[PDB]
Amino acid sequence: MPMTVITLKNVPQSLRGDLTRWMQEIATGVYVGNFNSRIREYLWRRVQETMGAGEASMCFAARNELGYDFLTENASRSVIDYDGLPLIFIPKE
Amino acid sequence: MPMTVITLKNVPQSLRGDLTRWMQEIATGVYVGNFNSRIREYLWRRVQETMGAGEASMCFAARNELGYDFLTENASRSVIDYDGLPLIFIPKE
Amino acid sequence: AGPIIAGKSESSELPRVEDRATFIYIEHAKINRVDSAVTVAEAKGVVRIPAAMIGVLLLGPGTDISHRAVELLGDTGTALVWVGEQGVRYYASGRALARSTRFLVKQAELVTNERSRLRVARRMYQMRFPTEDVSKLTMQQLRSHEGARVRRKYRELSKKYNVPWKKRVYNPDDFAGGDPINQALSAAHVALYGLVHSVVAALGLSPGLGFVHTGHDRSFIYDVADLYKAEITVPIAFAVAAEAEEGQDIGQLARLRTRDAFVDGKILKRMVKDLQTL
Amino acid sequence: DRATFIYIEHAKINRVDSAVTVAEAKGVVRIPAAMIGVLLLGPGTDISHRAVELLGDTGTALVWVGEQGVRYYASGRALARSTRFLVKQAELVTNERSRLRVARRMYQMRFPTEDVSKLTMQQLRSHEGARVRRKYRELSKKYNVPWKKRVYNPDDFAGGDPINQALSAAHVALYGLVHSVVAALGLSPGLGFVHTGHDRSFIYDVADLYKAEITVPIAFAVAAEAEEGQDIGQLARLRTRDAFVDGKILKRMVKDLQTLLEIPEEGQIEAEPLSLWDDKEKLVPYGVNYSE
Amino acid sequence: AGPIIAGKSESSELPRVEDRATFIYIEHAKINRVDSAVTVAEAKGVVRIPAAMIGVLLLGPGTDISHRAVELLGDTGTALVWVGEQGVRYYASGRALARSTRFLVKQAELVTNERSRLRVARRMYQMRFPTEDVSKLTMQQLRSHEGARVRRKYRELSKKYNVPWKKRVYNPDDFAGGDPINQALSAAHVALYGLVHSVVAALGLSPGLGFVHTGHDRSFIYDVADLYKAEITVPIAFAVAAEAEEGQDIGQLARLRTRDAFVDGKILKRMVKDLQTLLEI
Amino acid sequence: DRATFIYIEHAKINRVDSAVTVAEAKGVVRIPAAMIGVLLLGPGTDISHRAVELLGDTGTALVWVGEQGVRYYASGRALARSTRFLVKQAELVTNERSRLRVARRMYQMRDVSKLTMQQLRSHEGARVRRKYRELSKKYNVPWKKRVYNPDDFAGGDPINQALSAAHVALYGLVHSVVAALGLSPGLGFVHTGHDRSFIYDVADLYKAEITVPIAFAVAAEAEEGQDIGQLARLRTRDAFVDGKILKRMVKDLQTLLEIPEEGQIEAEPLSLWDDKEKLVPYGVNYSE
DNA sequence: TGCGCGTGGGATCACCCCCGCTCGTGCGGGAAAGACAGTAATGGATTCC
DNA sequence: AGATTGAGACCAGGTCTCCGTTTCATGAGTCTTTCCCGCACGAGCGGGGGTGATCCCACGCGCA
DNA sequence: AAACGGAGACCTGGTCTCAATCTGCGTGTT
DNA sequence: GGAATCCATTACT
Repeated sequence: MPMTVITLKNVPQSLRGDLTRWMQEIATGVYVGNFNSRIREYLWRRVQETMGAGEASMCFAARNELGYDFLTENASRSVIDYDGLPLIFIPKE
Repeated sequence: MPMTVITLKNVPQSLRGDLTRWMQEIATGVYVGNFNSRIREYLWRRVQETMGAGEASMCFAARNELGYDFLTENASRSVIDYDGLPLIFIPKE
Repeated sequence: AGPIIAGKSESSELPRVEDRATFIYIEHAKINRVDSAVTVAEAKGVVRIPAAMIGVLLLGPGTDISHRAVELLGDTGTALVWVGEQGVRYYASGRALARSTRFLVKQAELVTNERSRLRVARRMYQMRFPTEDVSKLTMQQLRSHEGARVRRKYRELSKKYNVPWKKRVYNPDDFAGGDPINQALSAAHVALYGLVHSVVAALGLSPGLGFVHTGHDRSFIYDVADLYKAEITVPIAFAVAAEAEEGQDIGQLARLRTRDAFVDGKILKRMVKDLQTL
Repeated sequence: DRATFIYIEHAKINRVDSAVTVAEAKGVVRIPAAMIGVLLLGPGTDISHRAVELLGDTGTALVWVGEQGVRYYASGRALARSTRFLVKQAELVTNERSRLRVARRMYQMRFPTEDVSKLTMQQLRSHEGARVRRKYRELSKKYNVPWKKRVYNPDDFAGGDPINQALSAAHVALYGLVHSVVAALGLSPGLGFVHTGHDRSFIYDVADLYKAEITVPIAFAVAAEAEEGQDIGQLARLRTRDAFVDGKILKRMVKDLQTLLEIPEEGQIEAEPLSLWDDKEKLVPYGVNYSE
Repeated sequence: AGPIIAGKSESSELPRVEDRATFIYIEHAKINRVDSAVTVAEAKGVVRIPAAMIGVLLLGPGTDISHRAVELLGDTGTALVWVGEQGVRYYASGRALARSTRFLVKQAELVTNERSRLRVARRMYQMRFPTEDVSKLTMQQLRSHEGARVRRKYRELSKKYNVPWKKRVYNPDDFAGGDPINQALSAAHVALYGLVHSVVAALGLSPGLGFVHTGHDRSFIYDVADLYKAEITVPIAFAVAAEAEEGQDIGQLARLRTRDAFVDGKILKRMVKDLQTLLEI
Repeated sequence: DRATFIYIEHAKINRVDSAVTVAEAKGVVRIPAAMIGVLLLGPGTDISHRAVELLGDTGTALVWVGEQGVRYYASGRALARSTRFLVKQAELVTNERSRLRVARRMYQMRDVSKLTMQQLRSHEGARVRRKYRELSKKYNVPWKKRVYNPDDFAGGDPINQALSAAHVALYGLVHSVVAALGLSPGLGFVHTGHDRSFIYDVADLYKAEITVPIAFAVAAEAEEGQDIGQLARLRTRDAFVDGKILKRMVKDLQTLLEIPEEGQIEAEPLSLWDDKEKLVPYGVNYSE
């Protein structure tokens, strides 16, 4: 049964404690838990609308040989699809 | 294959890149991948000794209701069980 | 959907009732809501409860719970039970998770009709003992049958594990006892009592519409719990006490094994099907 | 057969020897547990486990509500652990003959002077839609608030008419206490007579007995007294909760619920909405201790 | 075990050949190792390839790779293959992934015996075409008969998917990749060519030991790859040629389609499962 | 029959028209690729894909090694797209009659016509035992015995660590050499059952002549208070700089495989910054 | 303003989608002994201090 | 009183640069057999979940 | 010509503390 | 009787 991890940075403290009802806090700004497809999709909407100006990314199991895919919003670490693979991209200044 | 996630902080930069060969880096000190039981144990064994003076905690699919469990060493947040349930404990400073 | 606000969520956001964990046991700590988070502040630190994946929460002696914490927990659908010593003390539930009342309205029709109550009681008993035939049997001699069989089940299990008895049958009201078996029975039982209370409120079924028991607002949960206590919580309750040694927390050992019993027995998926056919 | 709907806010409560204590900023009081019928727990309150065990055995109904019961949050068991009202509700709702009886009864309070006990449901709901148009129109001209038609959107609270936003907020404000008494009395909120199919269905039917007397007069008044750019959701709650301060409305629901359930007059209990500092002189002669 | 250091790990700590991804295409980037990690660096930024689960790390045009990068990749066991236009160009590999040379020595027995070579060479065909009998067909006829069959499959394609066909069977040595149709099939072809080389070095097999292709050290690769040459990638890549639009790069989307064909066809599972049967283990 | 072994380190390689362009700090080197067979790419080197484009055309083999082969990392194709050498290795290993002949030939390279495989193996243990005894007295060092932990190198005798460090250098060099030639390290004659079985068989030729004296030498001058694997590595680095070892080894492989003298290929090292006078007449432009 | 329904609107009874498929096997992987043709260290047979 | 927000202090971890130091992490004198560890496929395979349809008032409103 | 370890050095971003504030998140005959 | 020596006595590579 699928697993999902969510990471955050520079987000309002109201939301940081909010996912503690759905996730746990292994480390600062790092939340992890187990959902299905429907619950995970709905919650990703919540962190999308309430984060305001901040950093939000998540990992969830997918239908690719890597076994997971990436969804990012206002993220410094973007995601680039190398012909069907999610790889973390880090822009350099 | 079940998912796994690793967190790190205050760790020598040699390890911070070495683990990226296995699990990509979505955010600072966060790594995600889909591993079986054997592979994950050896990687955790690798972080066991080369962590230096820092924090390393890991999560993976388990056989309880929440479906995951935690292992921590030299960690700011210990992991405590409430009648067989893994919950994150943040000690009072 | 509309705007999303921290501390409030729809039923669709919350997980399905039988896909969550069973219970947690919290003592000597203060439950508060900080930064829209249900938190348990013990003597040495604080923990965060994933209320979305939690069925029922328990409160033991020497604990404090804040007003904001109650409504935050109630929103998630996790009911509250004050698990003091000598058994259950008090209940607490929030808004029903289920939007519709089709389950509830059907329960009202069945419970108010004497022949329907007879038929439902026939269905309730045969889940406990499918072998027996109860085609022609009424309410008065029912209570004799379950009471005797529960006592017989209690006796044979006691000798199988060699535990002393005071020839008492467990009820959550007016209970007592200093012998370790007394609280071992209570601690294992109360998790079942808490679990059924949470799920019955989540499905929208009122706890006062009992069939076997009647005379209090929690009659229904008692009747449903009667169906599963003999099968599940009693064997561990005796087992853990016999296995436990002197100078040890029996409850921690007791509650730990009951959680495994809830898992392998598929109790959550089973009873919701059982409530579906009742 | 007297129930105390005592309200607690901005205080800590615990247990000392055998009676619950309150640790409000004003002082410390030692109300006996026997006197407590229902604790309307409001904002800024914590509950100790030792207090609950002293409250569980006495059958007290612990309900978590908003400021002066403006909203409903959660509750425990019914008062005195009884359920005779609930089982009465189930019996009176399963059959149409009593359903006909009670449904016409509610409209009787809706129209105290007009007899509609013979009108069917279709005519009852039809004439129910007639009165709501008049009341909106009559109050619109009284407060000089322009009224067009009840227009709103549950998915869009912000994008609503100021009269409508106040009206929606006022109903929700009343929905709080009327659901609190239902849980306090142990009635099933799901089992509604006119409205059916929602867990609050019984709540709307009972609340409609007071919507035309409290919420709508308040909502129209708030709409007139409101400047542009100021949110009225808090205003409507604050204005409504002022009417709940005295608690005179609270007794009305307690009496009405017995009337709808046809409870015998001897069995019709009446609640007394006490308050700590509002009735200090009234509590002391019974044996309550007040310490600064 | 002993101390574990960055960049060095036993084969046990590393996923088996089956549990790894297929490949990644790279173009116009520098492969440098920083903080003991392979880092493909482009103009905009850097991407950290998770080498541990990479079948073969394809390398395209206009790219530079350092020295420690190859060592780190070789430790992981991922093969390195240099590809551009007009076909594949170069191959590379690490030391190995399996410490047992049982597969290699068994292959050595099979190749030397002329009788054994004919037995296995015929057995290529019924894995390619299970509906035909090659029990009495000689080695010389194998080259000609399979040479016509590979052409027949392409000829069937041309009238099927409604797109012109140049009538050029893929020869990786100086291939003609002018028309956009050719690069689509070649880029698809090199994807398995890298994959075939990736597993062979992982299992200890030597590419030099030839079965039907002879004369070059990549003979075994050209034979194992020929087993799945037309079954999986050719229909998928040629169907991509049918669904061709203007204004986009054909290679990227064609490579993506080959990926989906590979995961749908379970090529990684099928290929090694064959080699176990092919060695009579 | 001409094979070029070129070592490049601390440099960078590109392509302009048809020749590799070494961009080492000294200057720019323009070696044509039409006569290059091996690129012993050392530590800290950068190769361009365009350079790899040409090397495939000429059959040139690429090998990535440490300090001129002190350790082996990766390789590529073989010399001039030739697999005949590996084919003969496969033929020589299947039938035990061929296997016994080359195995006996390996021992005599270090009476042999009657010793069998187990008989040969015992003598090699006997001769290697005497060799340790001889050098222990020759270098006046206290060698107790070869005791080693494969998974614990830090805890061990300095002499034992010296031999372990010295030996592992040798296998890297031969593995780099054998991979370029197109053979397979798995197919071993005496040693069998490992991916480097052929490596440990061939490397036994030069353990006594080269590595063992080096390990004993560094141990003799070893001072307590520092690691010696680094010291042994450097003492092998300079020994491998000359390249006469590689010349001997390539000939030995041809002899071990019974390669005809006419078909035997001669390989020589090419130091770009040390053999400038030789490379200029062949068409090389040198810049500073 | 009296009177209801034109668009919904999502749970829910139940419809068709899914693999159904989880224990044993047996196929490979271990790791530790255990061989295999040799010395080295040392003690009883033999003879001498 | 409890919880949220905001402003402000505060400081540990991350990241960047600069300087210095390396080209590295280290087995097999010898392979064979055998006791622990395996995890994908073989045999008959029906319990779930996604969702069309629709009720009956919500949004809005037309004639009366 | 890479590439990593040690010593800053600087920064954001997370965390704690102290006023100020509100009691809380809005559908139910149009 | 025991030491020195040889070959068994025992055992290392």
